[PDB]
Amino acid sequence: DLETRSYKYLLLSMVKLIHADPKLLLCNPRKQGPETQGSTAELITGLVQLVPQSHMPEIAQEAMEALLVLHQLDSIDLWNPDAPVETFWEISSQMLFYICKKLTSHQMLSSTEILKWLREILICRNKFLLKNKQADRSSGTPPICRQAQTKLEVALYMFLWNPDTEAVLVAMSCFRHLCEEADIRCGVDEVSVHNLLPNYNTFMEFASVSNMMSTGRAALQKRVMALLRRIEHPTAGNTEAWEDTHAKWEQATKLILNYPTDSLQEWINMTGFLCALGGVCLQADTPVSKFMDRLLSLMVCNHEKVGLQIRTNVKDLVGLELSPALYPMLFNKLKNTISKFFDSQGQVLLTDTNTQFVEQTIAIMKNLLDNHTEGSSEHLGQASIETMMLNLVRYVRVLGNMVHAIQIKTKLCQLVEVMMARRDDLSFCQEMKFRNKMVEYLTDWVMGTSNQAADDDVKCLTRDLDQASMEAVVSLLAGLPLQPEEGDGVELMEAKSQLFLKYFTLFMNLLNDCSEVEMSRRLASLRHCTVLAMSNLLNANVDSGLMHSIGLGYHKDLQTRATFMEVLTKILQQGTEFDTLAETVLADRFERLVELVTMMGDQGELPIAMALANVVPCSQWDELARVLVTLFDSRHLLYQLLWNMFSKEVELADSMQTLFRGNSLASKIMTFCFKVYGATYLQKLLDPLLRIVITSSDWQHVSFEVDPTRLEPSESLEENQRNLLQMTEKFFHAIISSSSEFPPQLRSVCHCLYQATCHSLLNKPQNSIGAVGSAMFLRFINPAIVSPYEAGILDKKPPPRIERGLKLMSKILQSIANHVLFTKEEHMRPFNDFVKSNFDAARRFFLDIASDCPTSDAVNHSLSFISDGNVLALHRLLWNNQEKIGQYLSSNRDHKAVGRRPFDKMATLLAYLGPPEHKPVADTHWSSLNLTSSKFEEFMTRHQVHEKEEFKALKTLSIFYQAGTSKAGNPIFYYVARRFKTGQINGDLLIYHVLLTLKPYYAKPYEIVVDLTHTGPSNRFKTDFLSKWFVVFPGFAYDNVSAVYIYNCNSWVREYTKYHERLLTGLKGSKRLVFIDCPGKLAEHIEHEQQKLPAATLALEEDLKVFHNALKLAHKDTKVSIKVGSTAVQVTSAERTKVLGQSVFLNDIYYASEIEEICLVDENQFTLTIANQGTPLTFMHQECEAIVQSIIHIRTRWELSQPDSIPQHTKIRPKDVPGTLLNIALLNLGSSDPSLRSAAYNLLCALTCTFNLKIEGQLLETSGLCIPANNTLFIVSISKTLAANEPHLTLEFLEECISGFSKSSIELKHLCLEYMTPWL
Amino acid sequence: SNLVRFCKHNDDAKRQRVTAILDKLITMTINEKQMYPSIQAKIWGSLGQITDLLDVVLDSFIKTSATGGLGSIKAEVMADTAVALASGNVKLVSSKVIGRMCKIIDKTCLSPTPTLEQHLMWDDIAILARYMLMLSFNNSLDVAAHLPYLFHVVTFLVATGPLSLRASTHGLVINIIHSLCTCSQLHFSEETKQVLRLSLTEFSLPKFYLLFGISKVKSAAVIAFRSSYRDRSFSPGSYERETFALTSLETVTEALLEIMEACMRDIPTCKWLDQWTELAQRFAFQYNPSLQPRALVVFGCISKRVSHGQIKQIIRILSKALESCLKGPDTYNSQVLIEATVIALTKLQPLLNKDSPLHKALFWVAVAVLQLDEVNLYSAGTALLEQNLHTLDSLRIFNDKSPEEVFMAIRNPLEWHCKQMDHFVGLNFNSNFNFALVGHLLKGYRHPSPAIVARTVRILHTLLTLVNKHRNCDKFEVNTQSVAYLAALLTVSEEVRSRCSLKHRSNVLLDEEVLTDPKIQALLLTVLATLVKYTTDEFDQRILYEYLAEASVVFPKVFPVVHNLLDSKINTLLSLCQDPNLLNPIHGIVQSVVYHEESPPQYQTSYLQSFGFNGLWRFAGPFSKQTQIPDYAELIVKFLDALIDTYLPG
Ligand SMILES: CCCCCCCCCCCCCCCCCC(=O)O[C@@H](COC(=O)CCCCCCCCCCCCCCC)COP(=O)(O)OCCN
Ligand SMILES: [Zn+2]
Repeated sequence: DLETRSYKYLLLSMVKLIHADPKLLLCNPRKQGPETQGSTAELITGLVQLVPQSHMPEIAQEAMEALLVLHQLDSIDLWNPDAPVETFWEISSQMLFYICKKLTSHQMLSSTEILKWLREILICRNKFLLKNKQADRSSGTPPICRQAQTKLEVALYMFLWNPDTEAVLVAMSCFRHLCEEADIRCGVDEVSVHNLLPNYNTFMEFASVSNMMSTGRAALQKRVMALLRRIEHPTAGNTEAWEDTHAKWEQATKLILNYPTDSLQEWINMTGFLCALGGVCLQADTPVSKFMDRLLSLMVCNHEKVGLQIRTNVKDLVGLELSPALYPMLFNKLKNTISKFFDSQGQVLLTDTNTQFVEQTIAIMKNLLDNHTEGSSEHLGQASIETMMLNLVRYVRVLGNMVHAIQIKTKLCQLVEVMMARRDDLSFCQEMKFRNKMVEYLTDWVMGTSNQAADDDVKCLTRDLDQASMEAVVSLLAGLPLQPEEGDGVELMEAKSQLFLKYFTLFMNLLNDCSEVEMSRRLASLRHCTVLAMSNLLNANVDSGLMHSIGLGYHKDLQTRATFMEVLTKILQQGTEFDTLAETVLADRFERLVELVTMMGDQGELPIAMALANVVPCSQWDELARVLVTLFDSRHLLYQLLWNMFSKEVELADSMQTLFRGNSLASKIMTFCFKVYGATYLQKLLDPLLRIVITSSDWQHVSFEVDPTRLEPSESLEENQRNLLQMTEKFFHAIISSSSEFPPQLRSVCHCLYQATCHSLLNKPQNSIGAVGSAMFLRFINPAIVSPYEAGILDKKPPPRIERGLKLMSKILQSIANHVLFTKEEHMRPFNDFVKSNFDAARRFFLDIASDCPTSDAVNHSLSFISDGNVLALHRLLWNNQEKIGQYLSSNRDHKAVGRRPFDKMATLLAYLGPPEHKPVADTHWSSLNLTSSKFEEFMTRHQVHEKEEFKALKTLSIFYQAGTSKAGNPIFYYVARRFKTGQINGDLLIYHVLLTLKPYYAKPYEIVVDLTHTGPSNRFKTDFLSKWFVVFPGFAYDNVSAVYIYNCNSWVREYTKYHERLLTGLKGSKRLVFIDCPGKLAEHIEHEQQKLPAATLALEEDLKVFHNALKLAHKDTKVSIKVGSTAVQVTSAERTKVLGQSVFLNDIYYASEIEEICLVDENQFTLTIANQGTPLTFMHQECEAIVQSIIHIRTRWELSQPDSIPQHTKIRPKDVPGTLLNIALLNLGSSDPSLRSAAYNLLCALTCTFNLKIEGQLLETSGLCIPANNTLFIVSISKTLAANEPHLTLEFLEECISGFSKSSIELKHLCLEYMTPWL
Repeated sequence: SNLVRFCKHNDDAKRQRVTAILDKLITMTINEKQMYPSIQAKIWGSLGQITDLLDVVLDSFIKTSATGGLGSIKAEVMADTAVALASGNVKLVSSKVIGRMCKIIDKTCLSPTPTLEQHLMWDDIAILARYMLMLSFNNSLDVAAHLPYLFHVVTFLVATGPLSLRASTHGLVINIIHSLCTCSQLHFSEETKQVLRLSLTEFSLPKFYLLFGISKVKSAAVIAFRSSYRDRSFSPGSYERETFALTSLETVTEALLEIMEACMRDIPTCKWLDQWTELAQRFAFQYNPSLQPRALVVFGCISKRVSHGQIKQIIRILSKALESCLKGPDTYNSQVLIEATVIALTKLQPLLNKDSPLHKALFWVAVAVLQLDEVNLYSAGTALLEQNLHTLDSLRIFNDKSPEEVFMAIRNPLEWHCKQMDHFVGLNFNSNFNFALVGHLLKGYRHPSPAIVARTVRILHTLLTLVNKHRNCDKFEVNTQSVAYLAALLTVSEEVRSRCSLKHRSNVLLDEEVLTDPKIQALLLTVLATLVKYTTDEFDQRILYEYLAEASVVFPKVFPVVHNLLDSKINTLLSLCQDPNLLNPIHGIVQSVVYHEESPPQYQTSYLQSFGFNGLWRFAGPFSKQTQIPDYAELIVKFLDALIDTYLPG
């Protein structure tokens, strides 16, 4: 009994003796025997095994102090005087390896106490490393040092989720000592600090948060899980801490569930931790995939004991905490689980579990989409959320009616509203076909006056359900053209009008019930929404729904009438066609906007840009970067922006280079600059060299390897070394020579950095060029060389043996910039000789670019392009953040009144322009700056475009088909402009089809002929979709364009080119562009009997009578030759026109069926108005009736050909009814509601300018005018003057005036008499 | 259509008949609501085209409206009827409704009243205002000839009256600008028309809705007009009426002036600006407690020339306002005639002769106002001081002399009056100028408005850059002259804190090599104590206590004159403070006191009263809630009178 107790007392005393003096027991070392361990090692192992005992807490406490005295600098030498810097690391490292594995193994009572001692040991061993490195670097890193460095990290992560607050706070602090050791081992930051410890930058943040006030575990976990979400680079420590704690989590779950609060709180912490850091372990059956399924099988956890709390928390975490790198996997699993609810034949099955699982799937999606977090945007694009949403409504659709199921419907309606605020972030395969269906399904649930029939006030919630539904429908309809499902063939035009009438009546019926005479806030809000819904419906599609809406002019609600005219006013100001109407009206209207943004703040302050930077949320930093760079370049002030933006970042953080490579608003500016302009420069330069190494037989097969371990005996080392050096010279010489070809933009970019560092040096033999040269080369030139295939330079991935040479080439080249010889790199030391000569040469290349004038007074390019597309986004951005940007301006600028300073100017102008218009829909898939030919090909290949059955349709349409060969023998392709509709099909599938056909042959030179016969605005490419063609293709194929032939061009095409000139400037004066002025030329250059132009085009054949020397009377007269074809009329101009610097003759073609109007005003000249062409076409011929006779003959023949011409019309546009609108304006300009009159005056202003009406006074459109009530003589002088000057409107005006007489009241009836008489 | 002859029938009592006929027609319009659109076109539309008959017809409208009242149905309808009448002769009805407005206002002098709403003729103005509102649209008020007279009346109505009449004045302005853009008599170039359209937008921003006093109103038009104006009379309520601030009228009066100048560039030999000036100048120098304050803030904002004779009147209208305040119990009435005098002077100084003595004598008027302890006067007082220094620089008066030399030189002739003022206020300017001009500027930190706190900081910066430049000492050197301005900027300016750092963490404040005078180092400690007695902020107390702990050791002998100021607050901090950062400096103070306390005190607490500065700590206190004249202003009245006599003999 006491004998055992005696030993403990003796053992405790001995340990304290070592604490007092460690040299007493360290004298006369035994030294490590070849077959036995030494004496100092055996002593340490004895003390270590007492720390985690917990059977003898007093001894364990002392053992910590004893081992902490043997680590002081004084006592380190005594371990082994023979070699003090080799035995230490071996002994000390194994101590960490033993102890760390114990903490991870399981929880211990003193777990929070061993950690405080373990921190000190790290501090001590850092000190001994510092001095040893100082004295002699020679410091060794045996496998144990690596095998124990890992396990140290694996034991600092799994402590982050420990429940005790003190443990986690200490653990975060211990990351400093893990980083500070990195600097000692390698002074140079980039080489090792970001290579030995890849996630070095994030670790530094742990320290800052730890130095913060203590708070409950819930508050702390939020910051901890945030930091764990930014671990970008996988590492052995990360990839093993996730799995080690995954096993504990899985088994812990079984105990909680199987058993029929502290236990739960531990479970919650492990889950939150285990998700935020999931992204590292990413990359079929896998540990990560098994985590999700087990997670989803808990959202429906029905457990009487603790079921409620589990579901309440899994919803909270998966929503607000998941790592943005796991969204693409969450959706896929989520969609499949839903898909198995609809059995074959599409009948929903209600099991009361799926009901619970959909009610959760709605809450998870809402939180996930609602939160804007860093990096989320890049990942949302990959997945397609369409198919899941549609299936989701169907299940809720059949759920039935009850107090419970109504609440589910409510939230589902709220989700769709949040899902339409991120529509730009998400990706849609078919937006139109999807957004229409949701409108179809949702309108069903809107039922008014159903709570009175139900006779239960408990179901007042139905008022909320109707209130919620409209809010969703309003967001959906913003910019949505209607499209009917092609269940039957009833003609497209007639189907849409029928569809429009279906919705308009629905809203109108709902509108009458909301009348107050027939809760006031409820009706006030609901009525307000139901009117905004109609406004969005009309704007998108006026042609098919303007007639159905005219009845709103005389509505019974004066408020409703007021709104209708406001929306009606906007339509007139917009242009029915392109009309160069934004080129004039929008260009001038938004001209001032850039001047405000480009406000040259004194001494380069630029308050608008600088202020806009900080205030804008980080999510849109992508959009903000592109807009600023593009805009300032147009103004020739790019240098100014860079100096201001970089200076704050560089001066703020002396580590200038490091931050720029890091993620931030300033950083992203560089990325855009290099990528947008660099791409062309790199590919043009590197490409010729790549052919030589990859394909030339002279190079044949050789290994660019000098690794003795991998060195193959077959090849001589000398041969490889000399060849690799010779190849490097080829690349190096090319880079230095091509100094001129450097784009101006980067030249300016380098200068600003040069001035920044040079100014940075002044305040602080470092060479500014040295840092610049290494920086530019490392981030711009180096990446392309290593992997040209990914950059898109090379179609096919280089063979691995060729790949190795490029990799080694980069290292040699990079060393030249730093003027660093090969240290501990004997592998490449023989090459060190070569770099010596080229050190001076590299300097010259850097200086030339860095020698550009700080102010480019001499270097000038006054391009001053309009940049129409960019401006719209800029105005859109300002409107959203109008308030918040003001607050930033408000804080400063007190020295001078802001009346002449940004905030005053911003508010005035921004209000003046009014709200921005809604964005149009997107035909193409979601795409971002990070796009290249390799990326596009992989994405489409992974998609199953082959069997879509819409890809197949392109084959039938015969668009871009290969046709035989040419005189030179090159294959020919024919692209048909007619066959492509603007939006009816996704625009990416067209590119994939074209790319697929050209892939086999585009390597060799090829000739392409494009047929633009009968081109119209219907078949067109938008600005955004057009840009992809320049980038999607690999790029080397562009050079293989042997020749281009254009046939049957028309004026409309020329007009398009003028508007999109900037993008097509590259093709300006293009040698490859050859224009077929007449049919008799193409057959000569092309192989006759091989050309396969469209049969329909040839069917016209231009084989009818020619009325030579007909003159097109217009603003300018151009001789036009008219051919009256059998089925159409072709107008061929006889005067050459300049298109892209090449002369050509335009040949407009008018199909006979399209000839609605044929008026022969006189034998000298005839009138030919055509559908939606505005002013008719007038020409002069000596015998007009001879021509018109045939045209009437042609049209009359078609009338017989067509099945039913009598059914037509029932379609109108604002230009068609000048009279009708004039009536409602005048009638409502005397109403009794003050607001209504103000709207009427504005409508009159926007109606007297579009149609160039002549009135006596001048009218200006504004808001807020206070008009007098007695407007009984003003509208009796406007009416009189118009009738005198514009009599032709009599028939239109008089008919409508009568129709409003009946609807108006007694008091207004007398007014109609007053201004009606002058017209008779 | 035949009453032309009868209206001037030799006053044979037949003229009395036509007015009965006209009065009968007016009653038909009020009752026959359904036939309204047809009566206006026939009866009034045609009857208003007889020039000779306009004068009598228009007169009858005013009488009918008068009886009903401001919101009565009868008066409301005649306003609409006037629109049709004016279509025939815009040039005659417009120039006759305006002529009555300008004459009613000019008769308010006979029986002055504290406010317009309390004047007897208030109703006559109110109804006449609605006529101008309706006639504003579509240029039925001839702007091309009456623009001067319309702005003149706009300024006297902004933000006065019931919420209906306040929304009307906003509508009136929005229509006058609109008529300018769409008038054919004037030929505005395409450059000018851009200016007008931007101004048209500004007045509809929520910034100006506050200035006119109709904030919390979504739209002005809706309130201005009432739909059921024929059936029932207006029903005003919520008699609570916001206040009006003479600084707001500056923004309005300067926004309008911008529009007028733009037009004057095109119209050759225009007379608008000279007609507007005369109207303002007539009310400026005439006693009317209801219009004089508003007519002075407008005279200064627009005038282009000022003479000695005019300046004497402005400074002697300030003399009488002070006298009235103390004599009678009506204070707020006459506390706005002073705040308006200072704002006027703030605008007219840079137009002076450039060599008059008054360019320098307006530095003691600014000082004499800060001594009255009122938030509104104090805010207006600094605005004069800030610009007075700015003006003198452009005239290069500080080239070879120091502020003390300049301002103290023009104070010698009337020193006898000044000396007594310094005795009571508890500050002296002869003993130490650079510290007396800083007690007055230490109260600014206690102002509620965060926009005046910035102004005082800027004022200190400019004074600092002027004393050093006289010595050519880098603008931040520490000397006897430039030490008061560094203690004041210590807690707000980073450059002063960094460039002058505490030794016991360039040069360090509290240097004993240069600060070797007991008097110049006794003041420097009360300034630091003063800033902490009233300040309440962790960052401010931290920095100021660290500089006091070091003061205990560097200046052991003079430190005990700062006990009573620190006595009360320190005692509480020791008991309850729980801040390691803020508790360290306090302990260092306690230890130093006991160590130094071993000999008779060289200087008692009353050492400052010996040479004048006994009231420095009181003058930096918070603004009194019980707003009252300090009652020693009886000397400021005598001081000002001597100033006029000495430099403006006549
Ligand atoms: C890059 C092409 C841009 C224009 C594309 C227009 C859209 C139709 C193109 C034809 C459809 C079939 C696929 C064609 C793929 C190959 C295009 C090609 O050869 O591109 C090169 C040559 O381009 C051409 O020859 C295109 C000539 C097209 C016809 C002339 C333009 C006006 C008429 C067509 C307008 C668009 C269609 C009708 C709607 C307005 C570009 O040379 P680069 O040096 O600029 O390369 C980029 C390096 N950074
Ligand atoms: Zn797709």
